Amino acid sequence: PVQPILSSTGVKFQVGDLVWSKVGTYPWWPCMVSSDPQLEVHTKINTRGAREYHVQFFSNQPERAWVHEKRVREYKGHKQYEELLAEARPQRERAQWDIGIAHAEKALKMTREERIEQYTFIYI
Repeated sequence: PVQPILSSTGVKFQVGDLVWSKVGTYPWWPCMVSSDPQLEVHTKINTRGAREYHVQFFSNQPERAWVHEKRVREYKGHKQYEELLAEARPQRERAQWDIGIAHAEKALKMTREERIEQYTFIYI
């Protein structure tokens, strides 16, 4: 542990699109592109000029994050995970990933419009 402070583009995805997202130390997670409830945007540009996407996790958890374009890939099927692991977990986390994959595979059978109506997060 060393304190770092001691030293001191086209839109590819729309709301409802199925994606793979890499957030923190989580593995590639099945997600849906959605609009941020506060910002009312699904995509934005960094102070460095890079594109970012707001994604909601397929899980039993209401997980959401603003992910960099390099960590957002198209979801074509659950077997695509092996390709993502080739490019490069707790029991409770593996169970929520399996629940995620189960619903993402169901969402692939639906249209983008249908995915929004069934899986968009409830905000209060």
